[PDB]
Amino acid sequence: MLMPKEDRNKIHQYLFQEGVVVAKKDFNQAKHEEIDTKNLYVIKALQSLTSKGYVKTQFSWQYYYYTLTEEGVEYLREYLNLPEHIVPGTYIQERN
Amino acid sequence: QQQQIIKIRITLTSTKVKQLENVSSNIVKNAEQHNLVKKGPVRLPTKVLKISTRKTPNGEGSKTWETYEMRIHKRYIDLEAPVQIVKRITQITIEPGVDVEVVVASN
Amino acid sequence: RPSGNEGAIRDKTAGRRNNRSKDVTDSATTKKSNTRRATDRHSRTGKTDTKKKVNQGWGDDKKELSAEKEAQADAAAEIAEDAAEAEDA
Amino acid sequence: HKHKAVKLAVLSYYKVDAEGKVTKLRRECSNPTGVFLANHKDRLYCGKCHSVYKVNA
Amino acid sequence: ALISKKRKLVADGVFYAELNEFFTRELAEEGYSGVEVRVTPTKTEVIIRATRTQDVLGENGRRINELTLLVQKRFKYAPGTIVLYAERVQDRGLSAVAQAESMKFKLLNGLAIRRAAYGVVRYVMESGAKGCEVVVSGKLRAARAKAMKFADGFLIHSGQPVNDFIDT
Amino acid sequence: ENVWFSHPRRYGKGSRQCRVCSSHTGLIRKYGLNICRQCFREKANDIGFNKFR
RNA sequence: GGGCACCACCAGGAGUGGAGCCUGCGGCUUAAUUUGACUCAACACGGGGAAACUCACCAGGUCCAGACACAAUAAGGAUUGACAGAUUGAGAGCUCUUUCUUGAUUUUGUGGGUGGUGGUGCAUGGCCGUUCUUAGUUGGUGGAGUGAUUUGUCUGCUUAAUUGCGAUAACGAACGAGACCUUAACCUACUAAAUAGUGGUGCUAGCAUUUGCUGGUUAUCCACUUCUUAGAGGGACUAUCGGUUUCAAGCCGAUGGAAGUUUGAGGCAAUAACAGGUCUGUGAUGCCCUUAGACGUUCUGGGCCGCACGCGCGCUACACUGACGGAGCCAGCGAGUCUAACCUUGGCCGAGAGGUCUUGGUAAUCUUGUGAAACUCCGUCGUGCUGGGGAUAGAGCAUUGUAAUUAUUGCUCUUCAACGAGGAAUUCCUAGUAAGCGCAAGUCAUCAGCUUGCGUUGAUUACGUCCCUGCCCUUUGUACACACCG
Ligand SMILES: [Mg+2]
Ligand SMILES: [Mg+2]
Ligand SMILES: [Mg+2]
Ligand SMILES: [Mg+2]
Ligand SMILES: [Mg+2]
Ligand SMILES: [Mg+2]
Ligand SMILES: [Mg+2]
Ligand SMILES: [Mg+2]
Ligand SMILES: [Mg+2]
Ligand SMILES: [Mg+2]
Ligand SMILES: [Mg+2]
Ligand SMILES: [Mg+2]
Ligand SMILES: [Mg+2]
Ligand SMILES: [Mg+2]
Ligand SMILES: [Mg+2]
Ligand SMILES: [Mg+2]
Ligand SMILES: [Mg+2]
Ligand SMILES: [Mg+2]
Ligand SMILES: [Mg+2]
Ligand SMILES: [Mg+2]
Ligand SMILES: [Mg+2]
Ligand SMILES: [Mg+2]
Ligand SMILES: [Mg+2]
Repeated sequence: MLMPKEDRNKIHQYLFQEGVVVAKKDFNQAKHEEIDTKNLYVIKALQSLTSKGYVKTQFSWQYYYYTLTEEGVEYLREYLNLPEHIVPGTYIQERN
Repeated sequence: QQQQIIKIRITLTSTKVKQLENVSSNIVKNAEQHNLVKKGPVRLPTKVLKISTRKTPNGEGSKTWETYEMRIHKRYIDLEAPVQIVKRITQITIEPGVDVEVVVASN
Repeated sequence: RPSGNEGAIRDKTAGRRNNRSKDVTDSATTKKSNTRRATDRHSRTGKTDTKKKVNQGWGDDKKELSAEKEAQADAAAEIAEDAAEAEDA
Repeated sequence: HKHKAVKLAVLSYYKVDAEGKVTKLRRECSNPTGVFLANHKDRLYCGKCHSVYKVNA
Repeated sequence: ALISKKRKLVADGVFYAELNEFFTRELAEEGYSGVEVRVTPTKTEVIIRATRTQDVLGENGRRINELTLLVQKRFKYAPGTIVLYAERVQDRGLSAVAQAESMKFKLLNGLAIRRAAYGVVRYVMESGAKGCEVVVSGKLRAARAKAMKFADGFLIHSGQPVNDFIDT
Repeated sequence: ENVWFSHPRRYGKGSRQCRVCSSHTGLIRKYGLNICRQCFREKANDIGFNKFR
């Protein structure tokens, strides 16, 4: 999975600060909705996250619902060096 | 604003005639207890959306066809009505399964 | 010796005039005959799966007493737990 | 198939401090990475401005 | 939005179908039973009928903010335009989808077919139903498949009363 | 990147697919449905299409 | 032995089988001519009208979209690309020379995944087809039998029906049928409508006359609902009266009625099955196969259209009950774009196909009164394979499309083939039905000889029977129970 660190961080930042991802199973869409990388990159990175835990995945009519888990919300702080234990991201952050 | 009649029209569309007539009777009841002048519920021809698909997933069998169909029932009500107390009663009293749309006509 | 599309117009044996002289092979008026369904009641796999394979896979007929006498009580326990978690406690 | 690399320090640009002396040479191109590229037969080929390129080696 | 009412009502039916299958796949362990979409002015309300409504609502906003965000992102609603409530189904033993989804994890946990099937047939029957029928079709360690039925009570099979009173 | 989807699929069977299962053949595109005729029979009561006559 | 049914016959209709094309199957051919399906229940079927895509096949070319874990590795180093020059499809850095470049994202092994229109539908689900659109299936209590079982669930009559009457060791029930639902038919009775229509006329206005035919405006009119629409209802229950039957279910006739064929037509449709079809509809799926010189995926080109021939569904015909031309002129079910170019009126250009400028329409509003075709009237033909037929083939003009060659399709001129009503055989059909006729929808960028529906014109013949075929029931025989393919 050659994908730049700049691109990988924009899936991981969106998954942290917004909680879930939806991506149509159409590789070479060349732009995910509201992530500024490739849709293949989004699917490819969140599957890589899913395989080590950290993300649950449903398919349901060609759309790959990706949901962050409790081990993943710690992993997105630890390796990615985002601020520690102060940012929930995002399920109880503003709305409760 | 000062009880000036502004000639709105409520368009009521649904696939369910019971709830659609519930909404239509509610609007006509409100406009009659408010002594509004109205052109009443005009009921358009029902759109029978027919889809004749093939009953089998295969080719094998007697050639049997299915006419699945959805009916669209549509009505409209013209209301020469004040601007505030009638936009209030069309903001409230929304049934599920029935889609409303309110258009003001000055033509 | 030129051949190709240019050799197609030079090549003999190709064409209606000299195909029409040769006789039709007799296999063209035959039939496939039913994909071996002439004895489909007779099982041709050669398994003939035994009494144990159906009396221990889906069970035998005599084990219904063990099944439903215990299936009487689990639904009653489901009713008891549903009255327990419905609005009580 | 893809790529084989060579162990290297100096990219055609000798030494900026040679016993207290700059010993740079080799008229460059307009790459800010300058950097010194392929020449088959009196023809340089650019590396960042390989899209539009005017004067070569 | 400028589409015809035919295509708009058809597309709302498709949105119902997609939402219903998404909740069927997502809320399997959580005892899902149905969804109703209420299109109010200025917001749409998605109401989930599920037995384990506390498992649907999760742990203090977990698992219900996730579903609200997932639905609004796939169907591209503005944030706050869609809200997604969950109200529990009353009389669980008359929802055929809840009974079938209960049997599914009963058999996936390794419980006997006749035991699970009679255990939901009589659960429906003394949940207050006129009748119940469970058909199980398939194979079990065997190279031959058989369908076996488990019926109790009064059933009907033909007519508009099937669309009225039969839940399949 | 070079030639991966370089062929135009703006039209034809391969331009569209079923939204449920991505099947180009047997699709219904009446009323903008884009469901194959095998999945439409499964979902047809959820869409709103009922057998009446 | 008795029943039932135009997927059977009678009486007839329309045909098909013969011709030419269209399409599907087999075979042959091929690099590939992808494949499933073979009596009904394979063969215009897989919604399968395939230029590319679809596509599964063939000749080639990329890419990894090989997670994750472990060990090496990449700090020894892993991706990219400007040439040109080839064995190149090639502006594919696919290699290879040349070099630089973003550099723990990778790479290479082992495990393990993932993908597959790859196999097994005889491992399965689900769906569908068939028995069977037939009328069948079951238990409570009682009777018979040691029992498996049997009666009920039947001799007769009746029904479309295990529908009912009736007989009666059975009585009383449940599913299926029926009831139900959707549609069609009636409603000068109700609620109404500038998204339907009508009448006066606020107001006009035209032509011909002494009021006929129209045009046009709804805080730049009023009134009404007959026609139109759709809500709630009414209505038929074989009503009434004869006949007939065991005065029983019923049936037949007449009168009335919008309707007296279950009022017409469907939708749903039990128990038991089939080794029926589908793993090639799915992110339905066990197991197996393959997994980087791939059976993944993409691209380029071809094939699915290849033709000595056999068969099936059709279209066009063999003409005068017609062809041609001019004129008349009437439907209904649909569908339609800003989530981007759909249905297109009007004007102009063009012989035509079409082009072009605009416009209305997210639709009872506009395309659209879909001014449809058959048909009707008046003419040309004149029994001649002719002016029937329009196959084949040539040249040209356009449209769709990135691309039309193996003619996509459309149009114009020309070529003008068999076919003179079809052996053996065989299909469908009982009244707005058969049949003739076009239109809309489906798939569709383009392409309908197809299908699903819709209306237009609208018969002949029976209101029956078991003679053929199929199915059901009873009795009988059985050494069959894997059940005569025994
Ligand atoms: Mg019934
Ligand atoms: Mg019925
Ligand atoms: Mg005859
Ligand atoms: Mg004919
Ligand atoms: Mg013929
Ligand atoms: Mg072939
Ligand atoms: Mg096979
Ligand atoms: Mg493949
Ligand atoms: Mg698959
Ligand atoms: Mg008894
Ligand atoms: Mg009996
Ligand atoms: Mg009887
Ligand atoms: Mg008796
Ligand atoms: Mg009326
Ligand atoms: Mg078989
Ligand atoms: Mg297919
Ligand atoms: Mg290809
Ligand atoms: Mg073919
Ligand atoms: Mg004429
Ligand atoms: Mg009309
Ligand atoms: Mg074609
Ligand atoms: Mg068409
Ligand atoms: Mg077809």
